[PDB]
Amino acid sequence: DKYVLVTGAGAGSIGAEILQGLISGGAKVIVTTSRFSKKVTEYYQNMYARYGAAGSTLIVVPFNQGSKQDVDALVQYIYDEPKKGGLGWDLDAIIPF
Amino acid sequence: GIQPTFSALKSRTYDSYWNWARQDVLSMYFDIIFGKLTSVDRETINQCIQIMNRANPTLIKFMQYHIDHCPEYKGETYKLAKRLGQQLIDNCKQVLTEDPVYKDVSRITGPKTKVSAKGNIEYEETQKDSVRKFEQYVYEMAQGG
Amino acid sequence: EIEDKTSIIQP
Amino acid sequence: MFWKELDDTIFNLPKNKLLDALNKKRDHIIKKLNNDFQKPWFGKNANGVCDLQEMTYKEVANRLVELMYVKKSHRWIDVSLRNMYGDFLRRVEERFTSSAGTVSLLQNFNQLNEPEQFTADFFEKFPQAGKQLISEEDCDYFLMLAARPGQKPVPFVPVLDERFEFFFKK
Amino acid sequence: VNGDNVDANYSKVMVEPRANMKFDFPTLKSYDEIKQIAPELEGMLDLENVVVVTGFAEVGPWGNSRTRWEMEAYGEFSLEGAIEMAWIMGFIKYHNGNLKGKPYSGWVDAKTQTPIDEKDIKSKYEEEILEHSGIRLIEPELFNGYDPKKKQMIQEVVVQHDLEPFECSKETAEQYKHEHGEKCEIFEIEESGEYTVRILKGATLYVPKALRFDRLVAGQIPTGWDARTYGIPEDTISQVDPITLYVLVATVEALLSAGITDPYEFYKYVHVSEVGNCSGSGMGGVSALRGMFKDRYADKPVQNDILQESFINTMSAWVNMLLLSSSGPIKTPVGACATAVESVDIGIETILSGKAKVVLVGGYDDFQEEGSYEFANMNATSNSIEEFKHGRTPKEMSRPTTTTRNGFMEAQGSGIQVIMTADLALKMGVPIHAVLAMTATATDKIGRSVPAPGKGILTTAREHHGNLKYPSPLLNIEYRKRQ
Amino acid sequence: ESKRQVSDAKKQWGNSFYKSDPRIAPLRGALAAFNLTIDDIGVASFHGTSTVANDKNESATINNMMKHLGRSEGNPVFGVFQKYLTGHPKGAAGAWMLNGAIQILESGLVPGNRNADNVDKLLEQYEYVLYPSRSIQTDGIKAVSVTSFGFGQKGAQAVVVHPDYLFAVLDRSTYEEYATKVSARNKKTYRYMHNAITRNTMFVAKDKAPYSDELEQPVYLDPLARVEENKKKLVFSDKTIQSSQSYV
Repeated sequence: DKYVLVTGAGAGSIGAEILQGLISGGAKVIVTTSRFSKKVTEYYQNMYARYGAAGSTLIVVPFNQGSKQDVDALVQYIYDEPKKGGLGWDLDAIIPF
Repeated sequence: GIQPTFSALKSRTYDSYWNWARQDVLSMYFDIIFGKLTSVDRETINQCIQIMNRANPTLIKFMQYHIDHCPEYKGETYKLAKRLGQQLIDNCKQVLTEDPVYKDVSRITGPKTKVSAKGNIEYEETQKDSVRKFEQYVYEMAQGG
Repeated sequence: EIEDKTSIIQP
Repeated sequence: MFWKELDDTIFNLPKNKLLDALNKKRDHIIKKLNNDFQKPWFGKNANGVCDLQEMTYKEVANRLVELMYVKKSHRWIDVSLRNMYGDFLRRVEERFTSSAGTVSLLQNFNQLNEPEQFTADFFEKFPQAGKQLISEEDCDYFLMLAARPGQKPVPFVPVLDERFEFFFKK
Repeated sequence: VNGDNVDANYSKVMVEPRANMKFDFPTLKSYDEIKQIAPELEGMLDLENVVVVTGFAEVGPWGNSRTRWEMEAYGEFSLEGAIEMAWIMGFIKYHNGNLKGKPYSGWVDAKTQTPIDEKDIKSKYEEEILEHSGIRLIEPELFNGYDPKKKQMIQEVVVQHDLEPFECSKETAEQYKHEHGEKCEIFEIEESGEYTVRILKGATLYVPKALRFDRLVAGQIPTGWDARTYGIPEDTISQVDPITLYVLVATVEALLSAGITDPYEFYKYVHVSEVGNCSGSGMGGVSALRGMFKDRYADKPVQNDILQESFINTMSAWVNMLLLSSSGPIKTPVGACATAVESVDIGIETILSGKAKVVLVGGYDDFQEEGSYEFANMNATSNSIEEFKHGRTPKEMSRPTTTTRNGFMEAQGSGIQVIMTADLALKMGVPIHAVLAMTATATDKIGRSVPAPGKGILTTAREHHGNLKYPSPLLNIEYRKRQ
Repeated sequence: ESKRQVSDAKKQWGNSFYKSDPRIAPLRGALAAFNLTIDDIGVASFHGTSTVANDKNESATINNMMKHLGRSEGNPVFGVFQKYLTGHPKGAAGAWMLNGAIQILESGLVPGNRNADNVDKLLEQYEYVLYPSRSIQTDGIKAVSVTSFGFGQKGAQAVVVHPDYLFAVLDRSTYEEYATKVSARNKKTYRYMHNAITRNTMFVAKDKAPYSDELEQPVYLDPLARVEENKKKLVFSDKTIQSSQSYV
């Protein structure tokens, strides 16, 4: 029931080792990638397939934090209801690394 | 760099813990019978914790079919598979209807830089003799230095 | 070792 | 006499019908080579005189040692024949090794001077080379080795193809 | 001190590893251990009433059944399996004889034609085998210039201002006049004997145009796959459409998987009237259907018997003419996607009824522009533009059982299985790769949607559970044994 | 005629004992012919065509047929979805699905859908099926199910049992005679394949029939006419047709 946003959580980082910890505890995490490719999403898919405890969700999203148009668009995607295209979440933690 | 790259339709949502748990249980089960995983190993405890973090009432039924009909007579690795699988079933049953948990049982490692006789620098993250688990990690972090 | 709530007496 | 009949009946014919004549006379030619001529027919598997392709690597190597190394005098017919045998063992070892950067059993040809024991050890390491037939790639690599320049021509006939005169006479 | 001649011997010379391509019939276990796998089941089935798969082969996006299995099971090609991809994609050819003067017998490149080390096969062609095989962007040079980004149509436009006249021949001008009536003029050039035809106001022409078509990605046969390399004669290439080239390659390679180097070797054990071919396609011949339906209308130069290559049963016919020369039961299923499994059903019921001893069963289709567009209009295949918007590479929007799957992805090729009676397999000494225990086909129910799937095949598990006080003794193996 | 009677008895009591019993399903009985149960189908090769309707319907029907046939609860079939790798070759689909099913049998390896990014929450209700995204090497697979669903309401299912269960219905002498023949054919095929993969002569187009134009019809009318070899060619001969020594 802890809804987390994690930014700067690329492979081999602190932000990626907290994702294994967050998802293992059952957290629902949005994870930002500034480089969206097949290997990034496959790294995160493997991380969820090996550490994805029951109830945990992991949304890999492209997000440039150097864009204000992405900062306001991402929070709208997180907080808008699924009928509007979003997720309908309420963040219990923000980890902008 | 200021170019906006976010799109709500490139989001990749991962939810299916129920499938991955059943995949990982049986992956470890055949790793045991083929001689790739013994119970003393520390990554085995890590991934058994990751299985009991994903335990569902159907997952214990999955485990029990493969543990009840695991053929003991085919070898000693099948005995090991049945004993370890039954212990993991007994743990997942009591973890069942309880709260998934982040427990890192990784072996604590510290830095060691050594210069080989030929003149090469090698930095190895070596296993600590005095701190093997995060329980001792926290104790020696509270110890100061 | 595999066989979950341990209590603490000395924190 | 076999030389005479062979160059009266086959080598005189033009190249177009030469292969056909060899195919027709194959059994007689092999029989003559085995028991009448200097250079026997190389191909000999268990229970019968066969063709080169239908031999295992171990028995190809044993047949090379049989016809190129001399048992009683404990010396090879010629050093370049020993070199050819070593190169064929190079190919055999390369054939039956998955990529691992392994170390060659044969590091210098001077340990082929006594080839029976080395061959025994070599095909002890590769038991499956004594069961797999020689592949086409290695089969015609064998023919390249048998006909390398700056080498003593092999004292056997490995094929009965167009360059049969070269193997039979030279 | 020690010089450069002694220190060189300190290092060892390694073995340069190379491929060991075997055929590897299924590993036969010993009888003593296989009597342990199954309890006393001996002498209880009729070997004449058991159908066993003896050979099989594919022509797919990942090559043959060996290299497709390497990518399926492991996801990386072995050194033996990467050389097979280099061979089929035409990257390497086995040169024998003189090259650059030096005598060489081995694999050589094709673009530059220089000898290649067999570790250099993977190191040199991992990036090109993988980029031009499997699921990838549609390559027009594999489909006669079909660029999905420039899919060509013709638009019927009525001329509002009469064209200036153009010069053509006797019959073409007569044809123009016959079709256009008073909306064209034809006049003979007295100096030449050929006509000038003028298209008048009100005549209809067909202006070509192009649309950017959505489906850019398909599972093509690996680029450079050619039937020359398998021994298909160029006469057969020039006459027959490429679907039957795939069928012939898969058929000969399936017979090889069955250890059948010579197809006439069946007749040593089985009568000619007992080697059937119950394979079939779902839509096969589309390259000839396009020739007779759209290339004739354009008066394009088209094979005169293009119609008998568009048939679905003509492809087994080419197998019989070129390879088998048998007089056994010819059958041809047309089951759309489920036609290589109903081909097995037809082959099994052909064998068990005594009609055939050996039957070739399988399925094959081709990817062409027209089938792709029409699958797109019925919203069956995934839109490549929409999948690229979602950041999906062509290797990852073929997503079965996944949450965000949006349609299938059409591939091309063939797959053939030489299936056989069990006792015939045991007398011929062929590799029994499998046992076909059951096969069934079923229709769904009354409906108004042809491509809507259904649960008609659920009748393969139909049994009755009304009265269980007396368990059925017939499922007991020992009761049946003593009977 | 006694050999026919023995064969028909073995058919009645071993192969198709389930043809007349409503209480035995075709899929139950087909496996039971080899003393196998429904629990012995290890893999289900799903048609798996990355469509919304098919990947739900196929999982539902496999779950329902495994639930009706009394599968042990906790014994899912491993679902393989080959189409992620090869695409959907409408006609060839069930062939590639079937060929892989045989390769899954011999190796015992269950490939994984490496595009299984996220399996439907709607697919969790199907406990009798598992959806690997990663190849798992098993200790042995008894049987594989291959289901293909085509357009026009045509579903089809093949079931493929391991060859070990055919070699167990026959005596020792037959097996050991078969094994030597298979070994000899394996070397012959090895030679043929190595020659053909180097000289591009894998498909040998045949211009002649085994029968001649004058023996074409006599071969057709003899159920016992069979080919003999000469000059490295297998052809029909005058002396093998309606022979008096071929019915002894």
